[PDB]
Amino acid sequence: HKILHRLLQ
Amino acid sequence: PESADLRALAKHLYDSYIKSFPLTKAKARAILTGKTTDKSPFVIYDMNSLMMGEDKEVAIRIFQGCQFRSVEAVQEITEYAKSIPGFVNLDLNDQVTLLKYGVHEIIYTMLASLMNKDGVLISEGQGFMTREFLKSLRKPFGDFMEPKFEFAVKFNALELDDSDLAIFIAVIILSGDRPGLLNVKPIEDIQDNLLQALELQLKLNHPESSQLFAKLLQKMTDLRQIVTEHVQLLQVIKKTETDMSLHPLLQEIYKDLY
Ligand SMILES: *c1ccc([N+](=O)[O-])cc1C(=O)Nc1cccc(OCc2ccccc2)c1
Repeated sequence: HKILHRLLQ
Repeated sequence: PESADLRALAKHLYDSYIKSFPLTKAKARAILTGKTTDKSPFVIYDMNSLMMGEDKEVAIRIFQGCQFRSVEAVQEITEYAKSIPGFVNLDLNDQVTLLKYGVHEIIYTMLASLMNKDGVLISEGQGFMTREFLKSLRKPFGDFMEPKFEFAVKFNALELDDSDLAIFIAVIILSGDRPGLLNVKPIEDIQDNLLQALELQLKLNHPESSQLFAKLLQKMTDLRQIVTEHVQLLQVIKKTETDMSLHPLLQEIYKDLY
């Protein structure tokens, strides 16, 4: 779930 | 009392809602009723008008359009979540899991602002794509959007406001009953506060309407299945279409989910 993590930070 | 703190939470969320989402329900209805000095949106009823519309395969093109906009929605929703007091202080893996399950529930919820019986506002209120035209698309794409329309006609009946929606959305995000959460207590702690803020909101903003709050929590449970149905039709579309490429972010969400 990289993008979601990237979006969250 | 606490009542003050709940009004304070309501405004905070409305403000971050209104920042995060450029086309509010108010703006959207204004366009749809025609009660605005802007140009009425370019109606799309068939392949010809679609083609003339592009200025401002077919079924795959529309779904590719639908898909690119879904991603912007997720970006906006994720931004809004961060403004929900205490959402960010949660475990980052929980943050991810709440969003993973929530986004499509919220997309449905907020799509309804953009639609009526006959069609849906697209491209930031500048296009109006008809329900008749989306039905007429061939399987599986014909009946992809119809369930959203059916939900929306019932949901919109509740006549909710942008202020009501701002809290409702926050409540949907912070659902502690999502599969795979690691620390449910703090999630529930906040959803309690939000639900109270929601209950007050509705009492104040809709004093004429009693038990909107109750009706509204009933919808929130329909939505989970409606979102399941939706996720299954993405599983159908991914598999049967070799020509159709799903977008990455949408994979992340779709994968392992129901
Ligand atoms: C279309 C096609 C595929 C998917 N998918 O998740 O695989 C989704 C969609 C889709 O319908 N997304 C969509 C369509 C129309 C509007 C929209 O954004 C509305 C919105 C904006 C801001 C907040 C909440 C919802 C998304």
